[PDB]
Amino acid sequence: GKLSLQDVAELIRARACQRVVVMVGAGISTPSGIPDFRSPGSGLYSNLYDLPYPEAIFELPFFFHNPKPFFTLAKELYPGNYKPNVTHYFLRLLHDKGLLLRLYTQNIDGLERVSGIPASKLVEAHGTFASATCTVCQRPFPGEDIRADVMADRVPRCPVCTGVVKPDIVFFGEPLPQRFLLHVVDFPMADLLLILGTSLEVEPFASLTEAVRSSVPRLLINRDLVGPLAWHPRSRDVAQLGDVVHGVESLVELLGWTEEMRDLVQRETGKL
Amino acid sequence: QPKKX
Ligand SMILES: C=CCc1ccc(O)c(-c2ccc(O)c(CC=C)c2)c1
Ligand SMILES: [Zn+2]
Repeated sequence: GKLSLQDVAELIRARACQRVVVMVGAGISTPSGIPDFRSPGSGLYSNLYDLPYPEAIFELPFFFHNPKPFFTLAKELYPGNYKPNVTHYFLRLLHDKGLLLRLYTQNIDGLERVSGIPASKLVEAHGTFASATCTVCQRPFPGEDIRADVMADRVPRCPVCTGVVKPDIVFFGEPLPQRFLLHVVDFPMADLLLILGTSLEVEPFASLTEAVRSSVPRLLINRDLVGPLAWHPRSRDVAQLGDVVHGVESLVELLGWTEEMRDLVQRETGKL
Repeated sequence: QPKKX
C-alpha cells in the first residue's frame, strides 16, 4: 500500500505536487568533491593549527583564540573551488519547472546558488561565504574583498579596526539566519517534502521533517534511513536508499527529465 | 532566534 518513487515522480510530473520543499545536506556536497568535514574521520582533521575537537572549527570562542583552522576550511570551500553536481541541477530544474517552493540547505559550499537557483528560493541555514562581517566593528564585506587574504592563508583584517573579518557562516550558539524561520510558513504549505543527502543529525534542522502536514509525502533520497523519518514514520513516506546521485538519476529518469537535465547542464557549464 | 547545534 506504500507510495513508490514512481508514484511520487508521477505526482510531480502531473503537478499534483507543485509546492515542493527540499532539505539538503552534505550527501549532495560530497559528489562535487567537497571535504566531508561533518565526518570526524575526514582527512580534514588530519590537516588540522591544533584543534581540540572537530566542532571547535565553528565555535566563536575558539575562533577568536585561533581562527586559522576555520580559514583553512574557508580556503578549501571558497567560491570557485567546486562545481555543482547533478543533484544541484536536479533542484535547479525543479525550480525552472515552477515546482520549488523552497530549498533549505545545511551546506556552506554555496553550490545551490552557483547552480542558478535564485536567492528567493534558498534558505542557507548555516550561512554563506558570499559575504563577511568584521567581528569587532560589524562592518559588512563582499566575500571577494577578503579573497586574496583567504587564498594566501592570511587571516583577513578589518581596514577600520583590525578586527578579524569572519565569513558569514553561522557558528554554534549564534542565531540561525532570519530566513530559517520561513519554515513556519513553508513546511505547512508544502505538498511534497524531499530530503536529499542529509543524515538529519544536526538539530534543529533535522526536526523540520515533522512540520509538513500529515497527508504530505516525504521522500528521502539518502544512503541510509534517517531517524527523524524512521522514528515517527507516516503513511506516505518513501525511501530511495543508496548513493544519492544514483537515486536522483533514477528520479530524473522516472520524471522524464533526462534531456532537459542535459540541456540545463550544457547551458550552465560555460559559466564555471 | 533559535540556535544552531
Ligand atoms: C590524498 C588525500 C585525499 C583524501 C583521502 C581521504 C580523505 O578523507 C580526504 C579528506 C576528506 C575530507 C576532508 O575534509 C579532508 C581534509 C582536507 C585535506 C580530507 C582526502
Ligand atoms: Zn572592523
